[PDB]
Amino acid sequence: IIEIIVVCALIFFPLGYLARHSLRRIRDTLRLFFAKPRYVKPAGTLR
Amino acid sequence: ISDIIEIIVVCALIFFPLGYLARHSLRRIRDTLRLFFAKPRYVKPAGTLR
Amino acid sequence: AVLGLQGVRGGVGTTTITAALAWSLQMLGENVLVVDACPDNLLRLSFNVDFTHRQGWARAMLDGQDWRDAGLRYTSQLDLLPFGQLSIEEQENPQHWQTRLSDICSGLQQLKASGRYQWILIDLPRDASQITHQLLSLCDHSLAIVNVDANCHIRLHQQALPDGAHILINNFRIGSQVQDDIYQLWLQSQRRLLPMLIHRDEAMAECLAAKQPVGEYRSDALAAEEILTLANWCLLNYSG
Amino acid sequence: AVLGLQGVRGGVGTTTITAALAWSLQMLGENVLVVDACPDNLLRLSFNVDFTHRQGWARAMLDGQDWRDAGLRYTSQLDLLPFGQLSIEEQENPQHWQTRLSDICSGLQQLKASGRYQWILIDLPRDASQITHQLLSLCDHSLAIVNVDANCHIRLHQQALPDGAHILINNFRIGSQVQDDIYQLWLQSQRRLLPMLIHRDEAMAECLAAKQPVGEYRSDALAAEEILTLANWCLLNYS
Amino acid sequence: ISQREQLAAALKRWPLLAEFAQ
Amino acid sequence: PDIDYADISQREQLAAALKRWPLLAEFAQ
Amino acid sequence: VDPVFSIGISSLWDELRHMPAGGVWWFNVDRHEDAISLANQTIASQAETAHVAVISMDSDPAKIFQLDDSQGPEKIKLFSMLNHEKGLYYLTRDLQCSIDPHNYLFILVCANNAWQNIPAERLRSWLDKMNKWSRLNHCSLLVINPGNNNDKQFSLLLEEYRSLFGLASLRFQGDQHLLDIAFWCNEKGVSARQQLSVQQQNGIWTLVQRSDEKRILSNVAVLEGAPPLSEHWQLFNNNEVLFNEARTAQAATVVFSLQQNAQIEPLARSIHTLRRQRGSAMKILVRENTASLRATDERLLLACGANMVIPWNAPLSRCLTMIESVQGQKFSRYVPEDITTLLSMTQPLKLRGFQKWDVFCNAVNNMMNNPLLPAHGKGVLVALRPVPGIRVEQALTLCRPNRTGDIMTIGGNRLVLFLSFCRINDLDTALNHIFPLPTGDIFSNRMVWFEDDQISAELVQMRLLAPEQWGMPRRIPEPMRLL
Amino acid sequence: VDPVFSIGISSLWDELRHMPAGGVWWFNVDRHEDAISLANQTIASQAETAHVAVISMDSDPAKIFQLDDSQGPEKIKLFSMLNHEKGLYYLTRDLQCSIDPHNYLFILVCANNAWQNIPAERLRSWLDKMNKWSRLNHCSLLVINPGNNNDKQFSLLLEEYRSLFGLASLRFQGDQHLLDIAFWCNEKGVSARQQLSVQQQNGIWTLVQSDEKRILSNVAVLEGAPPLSEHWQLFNNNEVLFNEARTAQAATVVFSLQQNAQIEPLARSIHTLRRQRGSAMKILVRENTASLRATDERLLLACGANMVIPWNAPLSRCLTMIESVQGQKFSRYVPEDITTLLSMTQPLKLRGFQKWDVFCNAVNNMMNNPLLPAHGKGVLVALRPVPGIRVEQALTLCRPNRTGDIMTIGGNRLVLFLSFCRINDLDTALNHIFPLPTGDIFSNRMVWFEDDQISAELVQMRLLAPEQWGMPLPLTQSWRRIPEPMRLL
Ligand SMILES: Nc1nc2c(ncn2[C@@H]2O[C@@H]3COP(=O)(O)O[C@H]4[C@@H](O)[C@H](n5cnc6c(=O)[nH]c(N)nc65)O[C@@H]4COP(=O)(O)O[C@H]3[C@H]2O)c(=O)[nH]1
Ligand SMILES: Nc1nc2c(ncn2[C@@H]2O[C@@H]3COP(=O)(O)O[C@H]4[C@@H](O)[C@H](n5cnc6c(=O)[nH]c(N)nc65)O[C@@H]4COP(=O)(O)O[C@H]3[C@H]2O)c(=O)[nH]1
Ligand SMILES: Nc1nc2c(ncn2[C@@H]2O[C@@H]3COP(=O)(O)O[C@H]4[C@@H](O)[C@H](n5cnc6c(=O)[nH]c(N)nc65)O[C@@H]4COP(=O)(O)O[C@H]3[C@H]2O)c(=O)[nH]1
Ligand SMILES: Nc1nc2c(ncn2[C@@H]2O[C@@H]3COP(=O)(O)O[C@H]4[C@@H](O)[C@H](n5cnc6c(=O)[nH]c(N)nc65)O[C@@H]4COP(=O)(O)O[C@H]3[C@H]2O)c(=O)[nH]1
Ligand SMILES: Nc1ncnc2c1ncn2[C@@H]1O[C@H](COP(=O)(O)OP(=O)(O)OP(=O)(O)O)[C@@H](O)[C@H]1O
Ligand SMILES: Nc1ncnc2c1ncn2[C@@H]1O[C@H](COP(=O)(O)OP(=O)(O)OP(=O)(O)O)[C@@H](O)[C@H]1O
Ligand SMILES: [Mg+2]
Ligand SMILES: [Mg+2]
Repeated sequence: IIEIIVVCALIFFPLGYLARHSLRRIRDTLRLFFAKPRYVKPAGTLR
Repeated sequence: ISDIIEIIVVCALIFFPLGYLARHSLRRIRDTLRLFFAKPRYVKPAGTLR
Repeated sequence: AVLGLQGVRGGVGTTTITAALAWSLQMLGENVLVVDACPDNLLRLSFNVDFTHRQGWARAMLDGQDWRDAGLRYTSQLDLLPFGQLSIEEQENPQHWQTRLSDICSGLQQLKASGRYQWILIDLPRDASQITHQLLSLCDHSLAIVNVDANCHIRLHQQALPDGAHILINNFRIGSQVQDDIYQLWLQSQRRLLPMLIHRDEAMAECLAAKQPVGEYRSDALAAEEILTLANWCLLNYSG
Repeated sequence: AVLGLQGVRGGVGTTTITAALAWSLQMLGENVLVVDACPDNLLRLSFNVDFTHRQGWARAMLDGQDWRDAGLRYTSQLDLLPFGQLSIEEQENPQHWQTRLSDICSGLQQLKASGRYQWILIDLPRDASQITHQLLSLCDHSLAIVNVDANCHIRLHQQALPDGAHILINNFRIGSQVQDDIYQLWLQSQRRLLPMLIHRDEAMAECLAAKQPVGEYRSDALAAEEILTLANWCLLNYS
Repeated sequence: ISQREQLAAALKRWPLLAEFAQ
Repeated sequence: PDIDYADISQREQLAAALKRWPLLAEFAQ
Repeated sequence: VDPVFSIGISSLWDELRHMPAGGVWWFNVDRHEDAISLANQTIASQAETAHVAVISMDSDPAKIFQLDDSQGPEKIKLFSMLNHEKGLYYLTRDLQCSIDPHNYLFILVCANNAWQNIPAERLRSWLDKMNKWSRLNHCSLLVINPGNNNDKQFSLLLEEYRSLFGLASLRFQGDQHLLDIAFWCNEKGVSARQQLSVQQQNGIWTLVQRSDEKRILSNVAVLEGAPPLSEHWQLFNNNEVLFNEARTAQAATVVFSLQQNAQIEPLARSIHTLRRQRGSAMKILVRENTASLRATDERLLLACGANMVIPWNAPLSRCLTMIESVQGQKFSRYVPEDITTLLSMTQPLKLRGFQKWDVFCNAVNNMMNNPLLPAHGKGVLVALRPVPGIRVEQALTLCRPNRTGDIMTIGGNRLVLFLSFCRINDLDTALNHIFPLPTGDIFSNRMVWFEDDQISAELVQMRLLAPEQWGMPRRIPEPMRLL
Repeated sequence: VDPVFSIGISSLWDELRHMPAGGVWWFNVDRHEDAISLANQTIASQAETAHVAVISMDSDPAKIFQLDDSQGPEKIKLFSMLNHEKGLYYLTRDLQCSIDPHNYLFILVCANNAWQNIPAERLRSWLDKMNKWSRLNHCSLLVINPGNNNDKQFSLLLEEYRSLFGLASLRFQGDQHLLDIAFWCNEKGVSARQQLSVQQQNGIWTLVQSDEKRILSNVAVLEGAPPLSEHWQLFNNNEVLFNEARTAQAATVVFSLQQNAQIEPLARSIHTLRRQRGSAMKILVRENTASLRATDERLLLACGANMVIPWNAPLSRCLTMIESVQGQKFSRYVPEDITTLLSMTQPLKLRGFQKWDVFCNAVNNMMNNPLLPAHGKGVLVALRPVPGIRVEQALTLCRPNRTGDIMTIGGNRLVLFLSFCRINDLDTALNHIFPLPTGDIFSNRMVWFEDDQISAELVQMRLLAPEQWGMPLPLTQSWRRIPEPMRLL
């Protein structure tokens, strides 16, 4: 009931905190995944 | 059962941006607290030596 | 009307002023005929006439030809009647031809009636000859051209000006104490003085060099404007 | 001896130059007599002769008197023979008295043969009169006075100067373009032109007002020095 | 009065004007 | 009188004077 | 822990050579080829475990950049961007998207005069953003800039020294290149205002182990009999051996001498060769002794690499003061590699005589639309209205052009003249040169067009004239009878 | 907009002295008394409107820190803290609590070996925080650390060049303090690795400390044109040039003469220079339009000038002659009295016609003066008139123009003495003193331009009967004149 709801706070409030603390990591990973190069197009790593 | 799951989801949803704004505005909160009284310890002003 | 110009002394500016006045009166939308009776024949050369041109009314009558064929058309409203050149034998013996030129008066009279020209300006010398007297008598009005110097001051008090002529001051200079004194004396000693005077303007000296009237050669010069004022005065006062 | 000054065109300054030349020569120690051949009688007024003095050689000849009594002595070395003021009627009809002045030529010949006068200046008119032709004929030298302008330049190519005359420039300005052009053309074309020229000076316009020759009026005047140089030149060449 | 004084001064200065003046 | 109009066009200043004023050139021909 | 990277210069001390990761370094180059060779030699210069990201513009990076088969890192990243400001702005995000940009090397090689279009404030902002991005990412960026007129940009870079961590410039000087290190900071200390000379051997840079700025090289005819004016004064007979000695010169002053018309082209070529072989440190001055120069020739010399051409009207020591004026100054203006395009601008019309209305309009419009001409100084268009009593054909007869660029056309009771490269002030002189009679007695009114827009408007207004109105080649008193 | 502050060092260039607001600078010293003095000098070196806050440890700053009563800001505010690391960590917050950090300078005075217990990593983090804080708040922080063995810490500071806007060291060396600036940054550039010495004098740290080719000329010597070379020094007028000349010993001096009135002062000055600064000097005169005759040129030459350049010669030839006089000592003698030279320029002082005895005596005296050049004193000319005119008339025909021209009449011979004239330019003088016809007036002339010839001619001229001595016509010949009638016969 109320106790379990409060317990959910002791999980999601710290989640929101650590998730925000890794904001740069999340942004970097998302940019890696989606991969939108608008103007700088890698021609290819040469040997 | 179903209502319990719904309420848990609702609580999680309300509390995620709660901590998101807690971290986002943490610097401003600390600054305001410093402004109010804080605790100006250690370094102490001696006087205005004119 | 017939306006006769004669100077109290040779070389005061009678011919130059005659040419300038004829040019100005013509520019005011009027037919003008200017006749040179002075034998020196220097009025032609102000109107871009070739020096070798010896034709003239005096010469036309001296050769028994018609004097009327010697006319020239300068502009649509200005005419010339050159005197003509005289030989050195003719120049050194003026009595042999002075009395043979009397017929020109009747021709001038019949022209004055022809109604063609609204002004008949005559350039006359001061030789006190029969021709000069007859032509001065023919003129309806007269203009005496003088300069502000001792010589003309004496001549005004020892020689007879034309009957009712107006004294026109020419070649007024700058910074001459004697000139100012004589002008002051004339301001109350002389009653026939015209209100307008022509200044010593380099344009007048150059105009004969350029074989043009001073009005045409340089209309912005002071002399051209003064001659314009004189032309207006002739219109307003010498109408009849 | 008999140095006749004649103007190419009236108003160049023949009379004032003649008076100045007489005064300059009399300063140089020569016996000078000036005889006015101009009927307008302006030469007398330049030697402090009153305007009322009607006597003159031409009037004396017309009236039958002796012209020898018509003279005035200005200084110990300068004598004047004025023409004499004529009546208005006489001026109106010059042909009634032009032919009656023949004896003046014989009188001037007698004065020249006298030797009392080492210089006899004559101020002449330009009217083509018989008397003036005779007077030029008796003249030993002639000076034609011109001014640097279009009028005199035009005249010099169409009117006959006396034979042997020298052209003198009077009323020379400063900074007149047409005048300078005519002067250079005259220098490079006119053979008889004299080396001296007389600048315009208020002294020459003021000399007649004071009834004095320009030399006596102001000896420091530039025109006075030019006239003195001309007098010396005449002494050197016209003697 | 300026013109008359100037005229008198000139007449005194130049005797030719004074001769014809009176 | 005595006029020597020959060999006039050999001088620059006289040439300019003749060019400026028609009367002088008219006499000089 | 983070490795340091080395610039690709042989015989260079580590103080000015090491670049620790976490900063921004800027390099300017005089020529594109020297920049690219420096890029390749930096490419071979990194260690085996070093990671390099290379950015290219307006070409394929896989075709122009190579790697040595013996030395260098195992693998480097070749990136291609459009020659636009947005690519440089997005560089950080675009590199993050495909690369985790921590402890990585970044080489920035741009096209020729690519940085000229970037505004100053935005350039400062981009530098600050790059600095923060690099410091946070602990990565290093190398900027290799071929440029000619970056003096204001160089002043900006000096004003932004906090954002940067090292600034150097390379100057071509005929046979060697000068490395001018304004400041360089690394893990081994800080150096400020170092000048060094380096040389290239088969596409390889070597340091050679300012000096002739004071020396003045001049022609004998420049000083009209004046001896050598100081110890730093040398005189040469003609501007040929002077050219050879200036080939050896680095920062001296060369004063050419102009006597005749024919000297212009060889002098133009020699100045072009010097300004291409040797950079802006040279001070090139052209002394005109005799009035045998056109304004277009002076513009040609200015474009060839001459600081200024001293007019013949000025006296000698005024020319010496002109020499003293360019002291401490660098020729920042751009000189095209091609020289023939410079001489083609001397006379682009080459048509003389009478021209028809259509032909004249076409020629003037073609000359006006030529991009390789000075603005508002291509020529002067004059319209003449003849005085009453004379026609346009008579005026056309009394009109004789003297230069190559003159064209004439009569139409609609009006005579049109076009003078090539003539200036507005010096128009009456040209008119007097062309017309035999003085201007003023032949025409009553004159309209003058000298600006590009005004001349174009006049041309397009003249074209709206119907045919049959075009054209092709003191009062005298008369006798009359008075009645 | 933000003011730029300065370090308290005397005789220091602004490159190593200016400290823009918004940066961190570190100073290391050898002595704590030297640290206190430097801190106090920094305090008193600031402007009136400058805002300064002071942070010190282990002492009361109110008693140990002093301010000058004549220079420095109106007031400063101090801060006292225990010798602890936590104060250094919290410095930013503690200063923000009491002071708005915008446009403020903070001095961090530390105790002896205070920075010994701070670890390297925490020191780096503290420096980074301070740098970011200063950039955010646009404030400058000064830390003065008294220490002896901070070599490792100094190396760490060198490695922290990103967060440090300047690192300097000051070490005691017996009599002077050596200032070694590893790197410095300000608004006027960046300097690195400089070693300087400063000395402590009465509480002020002060930084420690032929003309054969220099060319001295008037600016008018180069019309419009600025100097040829570096040694070429221009002067506005020929008095500042003269005044500078009192310091030269062998320099090349070129004066400018544009008017004749400026001849006497120029000659006198040249005399003074030749009499004062030895014979190693070279004096030159350069005309501009026309300012000298022959006699004045000789006056200048005797006054001390080695060479005079005529106005005809172009400037290039002027510089050429300048370079030609290079090896030329002035070996002539210059008298003490300039009055002799000034008198030499004109010995006659009488003009116009004179009596025959007067003419003879004056000419003889001028020819008897020892202080005149030989055979250049003047020309004695005898003119015999063309028989057309006499001699008094010829006298009336000549108007001499100069002071030294005199004339007489005697024995049908008008004599002219043109003082200071050459034989070649005799005709020019005669044309100037006569009408245009050059000597056409007279028949023959006899010219004597040598001293023996002139003296013998004078002796011959003295042997004349006084009866043939003339007088001018204008004076002898000479109110209004009234004509009197007379008969002509
Ligand atoms: N007074 C005057 N006349 C001018 C001027 N421009 C052209 N002319 C006249 O036009 C003729 C032909 O000049 P172009 O067609 O430009 O053809 C010219 C041109 O190609 C060349 N040239 C002459 N002077 C110069 C110069 O100063 N610079 C250059 N670059 N070429 C020159 O020599 C050719 C023949 O010229 P010229 O024999 O002198 O003959 C010249 C000259 O009589 C000018 O500014 N002033
Ligand atoms: N179409 C045309 N335009 C003309 C002509 N003469 C002058 N101009 C124009 O007027 C300007 C002044 O030329 P300048 O006073 O003769 O001064 C001229 C002249 O003294 C001399 N010069 C150059 N080329 C020639 C040439 O071919 N012949 C002569 N005689 N002089 C030349 O160098 C100067 C060069 O003048 P710019 O700087 O080009 O500038 C010239 C040009 O724009 C001409 O004959 N035709
Ligand atoms: N007594 C006398 N002698 C004369 C006169 N005119 C010329 N000379 C003599 O002739 C020489 C040449 O002078 P210049 O050709 O007129 O050339 C002169 C002239 O251009 C100028 N100059 C000198 N003094 C004066 C002066 O007082 N006035 C002017 N306007 N120029 C002067 O300096 C030049 C050099 O002349 P000098 O060295 O004096 O040397 C003079 C002098 O010996 C003169 O009026 N009186
Ligand atoms: N061409 C020429 N003319 C000469 C010469 N000597 C004298 N004159 C003439 O004589 C006038 C009087 O000069 P000054 O009595 O020597 O008295 C002179 C003299 O003291 C001085 N001065 C003028 N020019 C010069 C010059 O070039 N050198 C010197 N030393 N003094 C000069 O100014 C006074 C007035 O001279 P100016 O007003 O020019 O007027 C000068 C000039 O017209 C000469 O050598 N050449
Ligand atoms: N106002 C004036 N200003 C300047 N020059 C003038 C002026 N009036 C006349 N002149 C000049 O005076 C000279 C003589 O004038 P002009 O020949 O017309 O007089 P004139 O009395 O007709 O002479 P003459 O009858 O003797 O031929 C000319 O050169 C003329 O240009
Ligand atoms: N060189 C001169 N400078 C200034 N004024 C002069 C000069 N020469 C003459 N004049 C003036 O010119 C005028 C004419 O002089 P003058 O009376 O002698 O003339 P003229 O040729 O004899 O003829 P007329 O007697 O008919 O005037 C006088 O006012 C005189 O003062
Ligand atoms: Mg007339
Ligand atoms: Mg008279």
